Amino acid sequence: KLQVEQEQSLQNYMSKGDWTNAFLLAMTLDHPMRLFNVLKRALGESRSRQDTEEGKIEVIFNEELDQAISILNDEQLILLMKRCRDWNTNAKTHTIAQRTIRCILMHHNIAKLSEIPGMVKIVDAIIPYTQRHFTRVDNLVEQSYILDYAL
Amino acid sequence: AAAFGVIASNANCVWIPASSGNSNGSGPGQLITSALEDVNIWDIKTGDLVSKLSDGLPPGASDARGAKPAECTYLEAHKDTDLLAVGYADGVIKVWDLMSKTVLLNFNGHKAAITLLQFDGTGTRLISGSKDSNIIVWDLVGEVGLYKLRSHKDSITGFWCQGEDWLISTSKDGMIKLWDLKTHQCIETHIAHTGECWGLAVKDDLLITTGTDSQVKIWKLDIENDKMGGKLTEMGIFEKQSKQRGLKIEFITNSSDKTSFFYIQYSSFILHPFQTIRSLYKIKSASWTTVSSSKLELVLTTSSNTIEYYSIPYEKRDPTSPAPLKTHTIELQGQRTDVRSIDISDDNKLLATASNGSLKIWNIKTHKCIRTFECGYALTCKFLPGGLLVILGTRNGELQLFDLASSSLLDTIEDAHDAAIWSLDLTSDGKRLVTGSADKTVKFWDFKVENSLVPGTKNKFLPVLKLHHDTTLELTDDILCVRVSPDDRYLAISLLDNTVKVFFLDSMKFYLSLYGHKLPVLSIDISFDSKMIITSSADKNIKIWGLDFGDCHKSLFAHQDSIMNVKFLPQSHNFFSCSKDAVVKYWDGEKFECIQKLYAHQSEVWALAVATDGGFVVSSSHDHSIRIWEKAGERLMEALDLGIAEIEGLEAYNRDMVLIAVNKTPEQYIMDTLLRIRMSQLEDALMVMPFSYVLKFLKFIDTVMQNKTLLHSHLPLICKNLFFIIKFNHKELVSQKNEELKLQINRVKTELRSALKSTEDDLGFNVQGLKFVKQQWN
Repeated sequence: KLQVEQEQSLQNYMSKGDWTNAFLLAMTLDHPMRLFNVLKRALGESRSRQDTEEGKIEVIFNEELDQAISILNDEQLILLMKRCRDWNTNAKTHTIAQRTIRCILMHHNIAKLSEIPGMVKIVDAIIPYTQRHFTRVDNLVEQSYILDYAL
Repeated sequence: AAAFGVIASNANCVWIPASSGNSNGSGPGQLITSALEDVNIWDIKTGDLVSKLSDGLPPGASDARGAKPAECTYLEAHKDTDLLAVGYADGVIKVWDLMSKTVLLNFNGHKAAITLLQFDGTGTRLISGSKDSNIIVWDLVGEVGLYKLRSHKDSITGFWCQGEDWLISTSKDGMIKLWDLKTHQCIETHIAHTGECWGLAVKDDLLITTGTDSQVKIWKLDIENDKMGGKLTEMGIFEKQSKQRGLKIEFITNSSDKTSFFYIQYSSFILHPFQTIRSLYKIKSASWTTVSSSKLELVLTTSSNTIEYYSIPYEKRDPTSPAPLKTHTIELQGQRTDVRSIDISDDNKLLATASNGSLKIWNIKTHKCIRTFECGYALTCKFLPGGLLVILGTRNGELQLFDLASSSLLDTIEDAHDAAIWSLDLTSDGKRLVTGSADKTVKFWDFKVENSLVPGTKNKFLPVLKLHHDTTLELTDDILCVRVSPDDRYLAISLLDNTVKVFFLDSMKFYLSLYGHKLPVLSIDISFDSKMIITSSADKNIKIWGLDFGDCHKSLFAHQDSIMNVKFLPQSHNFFSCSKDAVVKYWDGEKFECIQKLYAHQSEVWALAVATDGGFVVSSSHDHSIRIWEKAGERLMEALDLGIAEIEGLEAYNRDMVLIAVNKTPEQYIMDTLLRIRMSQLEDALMVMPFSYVLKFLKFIDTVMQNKTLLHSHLPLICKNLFFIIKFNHKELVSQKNEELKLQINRVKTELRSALKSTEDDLGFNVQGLKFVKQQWN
């Protein structure tokens, strides 16, 4: 009821600081667009330094969120995962939608722990999009060697 | 033809009633300024007319005022009483001089009426939240660029704490929000209602809120994760507003339960006796309570169209309240309510406006004497020619006789009706009375002095006219208005069967009807040339008629709501139309044209008469007052010359001992303008640009690939551009030397192939990571 509204004031306030409780709080609530914003500012900058599982490290720790993915439940797994289905559609954003996916298979077993809902439409749906994004970045990579390779 | 009147703001009007007080302002302390339909300066302990700021002629301007009509929302004074400031019913705030009545500035930016307007403790900031769901800060310069807080959906109520920081807000949206002053963000919103925050007051550290819930909720100032201290319940109905004591040892509360009560050990209860009172609180639910600046009394803004004086039971103050006093109004609000009917005399010096319980005497703007016998609002008024007597008709079926000398009724005209008197008028000398009566008959009345046996001062009813049983489908028998031929040949009278019937001076013969009206009529009149007659009806249609029937001259259909009164000029040249939509309409009688439209009546006009003088206009309204009248590649080259022009400036910083593109660095400019141009034919913009564009170009690439900015451009854009600029021109067709650009490109492309190979490996594990669970879900 009312604590949902003041809880949304907590979600508006939490974006100034850390992103973990903002991530879980906006994850269990509405709306997923601001959830896309905090994942954008978190996973947005290109960085490839020391150990993570989805790339959540900065000057302030965001690999705590790596444990918060570990603590997440199945209905939030399917609720986030259909947002990955929605975010795999358009170009130039799908990379963000890649990052959590490589996370979750590291933090749950192969069974997608025991009691599992229906997501065969999902795990069917994500394969052609990523298969399609395979070849484009392959062409940028193999054409990127050509500017070096001449001289 | 020349009609009288002007488009100026004032024509010696008496339109300001000094009534309907909602708020009030404490100015010099001894004087208290009253928010009304003007700014009326009062004394706080006498209640007399010190000064009234209204429309007129300030020195140095024309069509300027002291205050306006269309009721003032808040009045307040400057902290050194050196500024005047009124928020009105419009979206514009006016600041007037305190001493003179000139104007300083007009503040606009509100689309609705101002519901919150006050100064600060510094005074240099003005604050005004309005009914358009935002609060706007202001400056004496006119600085709108400071703040604009909009997070609400209704009108706004509460505000400042004098720390010059850390504001709070209470609004009528069902929300009470918290804010920081520097960079506004809703850190916390408190919600302890479901309706409307009526009145707001902080005591010293306790903020209380009043609402429809009829409860007083208390609150702490230095608050976070809302602090609650308890709820006072059940005032009896919803509280309207309240006030803290200026000495801050009590707290007075007000409601629409007509009871004011103060807390005292102030405390969380009421712990002082209240049977000391002798001058009981109020007749009407009041709007705002102020402790008086003399520290003994009370000022109460009632909804009974006046504000008043009282006290609060305590030993420092008067332990009872005194009788309420009012200012010297012009005796237009000293008498009680709305005017239904006005009348003029022959000497043009008797203006009389009747009411629920009063009849007043005016010459032009000076009042002589009141006369009160009205047991109702007077539907009609009629003088005696000569100004000796006046005949009145109330909502009782009762006609009253008043003399002009004093308030004493000479004769109560004999109660001979079962329905009220709507209309009445007299002949040329004044010896025949025809009246409005739903007794299905038309009543003539005698008139003379009483020195005989037939009273003409009590109008003995000898003659009888009745033939009213004509059959229609609307209603058989009711009259609306009556009208006497000034040449005395006939009588015209209105009916409810959409007709008018004309019968001559003696008994019934049928001159003429008029019928065809979709709605019944309110006003019919005869001119002095006596060939035509006007008619006005509630179908928004005024018709002129001669003698014809079924041949419409012109259906003058020009209004939006039903009419009130349409009359000729008293010398047969002009006719005017006042209606329910508060606008006066001047119309030339010889043509169907209009000469002047008068919109200065923000109040609904009910009745209106114009004298035989031909120099003024008298109006009755709902404020009961009278208004008297008379390149793309150049964006790239300019961009690169700018960004390299700054990078070389920052390069020789101190080892060697432009405000805007836009960012903390110009290079965030440079890539984003690449995203600004469109996806098609930007290659034409690239192939324009020479080798100097290339030399100044690659440095931004190494800048953003050392800066690891993927947040404002993307590797498909960078490869999509660089792969074109390498194929146009060139590396060994612009120079041939083993230079810093040549080894610069080597680290650039290594950065790109590594950073893109990372995403390649992540996707290349992601897909086959997804397949193998579908291998098992067989």
